[PDB]
Amino acid sequence: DCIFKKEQAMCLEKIQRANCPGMWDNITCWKPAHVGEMVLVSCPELFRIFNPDQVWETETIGESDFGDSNSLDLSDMGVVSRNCTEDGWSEPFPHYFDACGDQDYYYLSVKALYTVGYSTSLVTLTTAMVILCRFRKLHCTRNFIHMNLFVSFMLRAISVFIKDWILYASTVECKAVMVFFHYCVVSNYFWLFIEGLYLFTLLVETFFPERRYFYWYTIIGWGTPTVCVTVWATLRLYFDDTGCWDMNDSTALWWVIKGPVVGSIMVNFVLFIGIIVILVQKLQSPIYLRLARSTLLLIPLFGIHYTVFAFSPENVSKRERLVFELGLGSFQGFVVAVLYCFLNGEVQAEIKRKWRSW
Amino acid sequence: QRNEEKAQREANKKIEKQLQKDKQVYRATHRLLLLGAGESGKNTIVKQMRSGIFETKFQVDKVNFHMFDVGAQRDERRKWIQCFNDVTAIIFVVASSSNQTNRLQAALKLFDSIWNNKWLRDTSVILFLNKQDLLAEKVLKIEDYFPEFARYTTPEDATPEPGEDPRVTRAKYFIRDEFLRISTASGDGRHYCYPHFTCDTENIRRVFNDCRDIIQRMHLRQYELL
Amino acid sequence: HSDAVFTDNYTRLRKQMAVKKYLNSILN
Amino acid sequence: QVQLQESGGGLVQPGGSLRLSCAASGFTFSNYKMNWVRQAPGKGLEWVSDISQSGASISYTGSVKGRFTISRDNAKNTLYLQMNSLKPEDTAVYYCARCPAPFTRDCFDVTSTTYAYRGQGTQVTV
Amino acid sequence: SIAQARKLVEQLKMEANIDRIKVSKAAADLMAYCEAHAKEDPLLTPVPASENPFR
Amino acid sequence: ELDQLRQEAEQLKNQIRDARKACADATLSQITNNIDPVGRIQMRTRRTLRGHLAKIYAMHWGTDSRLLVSASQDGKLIIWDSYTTNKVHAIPLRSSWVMTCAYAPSGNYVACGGLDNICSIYNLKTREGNVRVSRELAGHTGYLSCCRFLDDNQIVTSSGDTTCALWDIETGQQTTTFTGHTGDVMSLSLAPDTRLFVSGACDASAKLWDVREGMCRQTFTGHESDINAICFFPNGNAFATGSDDATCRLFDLRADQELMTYSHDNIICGITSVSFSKSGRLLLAGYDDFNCNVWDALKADRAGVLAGHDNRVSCLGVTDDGMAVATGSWDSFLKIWN
Repeated sequence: DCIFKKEQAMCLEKIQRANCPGMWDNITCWKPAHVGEMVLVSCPELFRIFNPDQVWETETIGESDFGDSNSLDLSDMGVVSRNCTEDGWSEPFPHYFDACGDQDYYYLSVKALYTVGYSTSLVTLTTAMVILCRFRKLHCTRNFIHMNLFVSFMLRAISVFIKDWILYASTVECKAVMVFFHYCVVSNYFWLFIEGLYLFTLLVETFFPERRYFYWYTIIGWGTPTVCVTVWATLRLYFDDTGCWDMNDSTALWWVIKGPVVGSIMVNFVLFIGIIVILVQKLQSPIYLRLARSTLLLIPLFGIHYTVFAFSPENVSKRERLVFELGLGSFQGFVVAVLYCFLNGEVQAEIKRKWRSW
Repeated sequence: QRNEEKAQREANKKIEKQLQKDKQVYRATHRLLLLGAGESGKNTIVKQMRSGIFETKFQVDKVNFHMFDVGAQRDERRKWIQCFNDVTAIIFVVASSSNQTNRLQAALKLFDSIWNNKWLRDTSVILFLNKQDLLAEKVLKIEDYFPEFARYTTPEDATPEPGEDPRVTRAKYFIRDEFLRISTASGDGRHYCYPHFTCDTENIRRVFNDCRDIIQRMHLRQYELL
Repeated sequence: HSDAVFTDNYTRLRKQMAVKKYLNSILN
Repeated sequence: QVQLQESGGGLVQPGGSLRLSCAASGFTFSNYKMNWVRQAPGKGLEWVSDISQSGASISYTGSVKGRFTISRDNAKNTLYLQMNSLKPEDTAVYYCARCPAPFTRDCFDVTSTTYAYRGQGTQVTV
Repeated sequence: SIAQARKLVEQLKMEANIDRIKVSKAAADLMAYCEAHAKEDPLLTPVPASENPFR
Repeated sequence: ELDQLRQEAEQLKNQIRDARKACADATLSQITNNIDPVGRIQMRTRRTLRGHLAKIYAMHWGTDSRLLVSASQDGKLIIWDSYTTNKVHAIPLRSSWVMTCAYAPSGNYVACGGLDNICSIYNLKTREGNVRVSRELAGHTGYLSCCRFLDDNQIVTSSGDTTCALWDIETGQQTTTFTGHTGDVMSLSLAPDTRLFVSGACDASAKLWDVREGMCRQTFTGHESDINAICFFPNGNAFATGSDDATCRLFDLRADQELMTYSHDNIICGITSVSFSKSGRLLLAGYDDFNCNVWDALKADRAGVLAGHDNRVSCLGVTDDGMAVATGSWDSFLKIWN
């Protein structure tokens, strides 16, 4: 049956024990009162969730307390009035029942957009992985720190699809899939930064570039997500467990996850600036077209497009920010794989050498 | 039998363990081939840095460098030069003073030959114009060997040191430009040419800076970023 | 990240519409 | 076996002109880069000029630049070199030299002594 | 010096006074050797894995 | 007078040439056209051995057809066990540059050398344990090119200074100085009976030598470019070699003639090594195109390709038992075929 009916009717016993006997209306719950007096009762936030804490609502009640204690939204406590006649409750005539307290199409469109983006990226990435794995000769530190990134993208896309299905099409499985989704997203965001760090170390540390650095790289790429998502889940468990934790609720709780995702991208931007200044010198020693191409190749590998919105608050520009950051960003997997695995690298040359031999 | 099979497996594990440690050292160290005419002042420069091939091991800012000199090997070099295809960088020494032969022309031809070789294309070359002071003092005729010197002029971007005669600057820049042209003629592979003038214990830092640029240009090329 | 922003906004919209539909159907 | 021949030498008065010729057999002439090397008395061997397999690319030593002229004709596997306005210091033994490996641009050891693919030389006096 | 010429002429004469056999007999000997060991050439005739040391 | 010496030398060369061409009537292809050619032979990699740092340059099988040795430009010398894909020994060389390797007939000794002009002899079965140098051989002016063991006491060497030598390792003295080449001597091999050996040099020629007497018996000059590799037929009446001119040729010691030439239109690269099977009906060779090719020795046509490498193949060998093939390359991986 309808769970909302039970949720609103939970007050039935609460007023029956108190018992112009109290009557449960579909909109609000009414306490008992005398005959021939005017009664004021508060209205709940569940119907005012459309504007939760954005707008305030007056509560003119003379006195109401019942272990009210904590309230998620102090402002959204409206007051509704109803008169008690000798026959009981009258209709709330003076419109006070209402006095207290395209987007869907856009969300569906962006859903479809990033779904197709993730699907095509997954297909291209699996083709790239298959064509890259077969040649043992090509494998090297680079190809590895590339396979790891591709696997991270695999995990991201797969987890996004599983979340979408299992959720939209208070069970524990939703909690687990949420945690896994956060884990994979954080893993991808860190792996981008690790790729940039590796390139910066390579160019700067010309001599003795690799000293077990790649082993250290895997730990930071996969380990930091694990710890951060586990501590996020733990703290969330201590705090409110409502729904499936989809809502960000308190900004403090969402800071633990959000902080790494802005730190990694900012450090990646700084490293990209360093790379650009370093390449400029090599280009100058006796160029605009060359510089343009190199910068264009770097942005998909370094996920720099996130910078243009990483600084702004999430609430503002929810229409132009999200579309660019997600629908088009879903093609990042497709673009990087085409730009490096097929267009560049010695993968194309080895394939041509093998085809003629076959 | 099981016992001898286990013995062979543990011997293989032992050898792999004792091999890896050497492998790391080998990878960290960079080998440099020293090449040039016998009488081109190689002795002075090798004294600055410091049985067939002679080898010298020296250290600079935690980067291990090995320099190999041709030494007593026969004048014919078309065979054993291919063995050095994996050197980090080739340091070339030429005396700009030029005698029994047109030494500068022979040096130019040798540089062109090593530049255009299909195996050596993956290795860059560092060129030192040795005996610059001797060239300056002796000039104080290049015309006969190089008729173009009668019309060549010092480039506008030159930075002569104070007290240097204009003729010396003209001669040194012309000799440098000859090699630069004969090198840039191909420009097809990873190879590069980094000319330098010298008389100069600072040459060690010069080689070190060139080696850093050579390794940088390589990694960038692999990513196809340049 | 962007994905969280989407899931959150979409779930908030879904709840808002569920409760609004319930209220409109039952009140009127 | 690889063998080379050359001729056309002799005494030429100063300011005159003379032509050098070189012939070869036993190998695919068109596939090998060639060179001219001289040896002045009491002096080491010196490079003179060279050309590519097809004769397109061409170069000379700066001393004889503008004066010397070289030519090739694969149809009859012969090599030719022309010199003019001779001066006394042009006298030397001239060798017809083949580059070691075919289908390559580099030419090592052409001026080196004991090189096995060089002719017996030709003498010119002024 | 002409010591190299003396060595060359001596060695060339020493080579010249040696004889040789007909080519047809060489071909026949090669054919006979080929038929004498073709039955024991694992690389020519495929061998079973039951005895091949690499399987 | 030099002119008369040149005249007599060239006329004696003409005598050699016209005699040699008068001793010939037909090619080996014409007489051998009758037999049934061997069907195309498939070859597969039965195992891959790894561990070298870079650019293996030489290898040699053991008489047991199970053990083999190889070296690389890092200065490491490795002994493998083909049947168990394991390595049993490792030698750090005092010089980082290597050019050849050799395996003694009895397996007691292993030798190698390089650009240092010094040939080192290693005793594998040392009573002190582990492994130690037995002797160091020196005296060549040019770099050591290749060496082989006539027996456990005599080693023959070649170098890039026109000199080839035979050493009595007990004495450490150059017992004989084979001379006559004009340029660097690249490769050599010993006949199955150990009574004669041949060497190819950078003169487009090969020479035959007497181990005991020491003089050269005859020379072949079929090729048009420097000789790079050379090998003997399973019997001592013939030998074959390859050159950088992208051709392979077979010579007969008794006939003193060029019997056959191996070439293709779609090959523009030289040859690094050659070998024969036990029966001599299969000839294998390596090329600069990162692959090895095999020819029907008696028919002069390709029968297969070994394209298991991705870098220049530098060495090749066939077991004495004729059971498998091995190939090293300039990449750190070597492939074994059967």
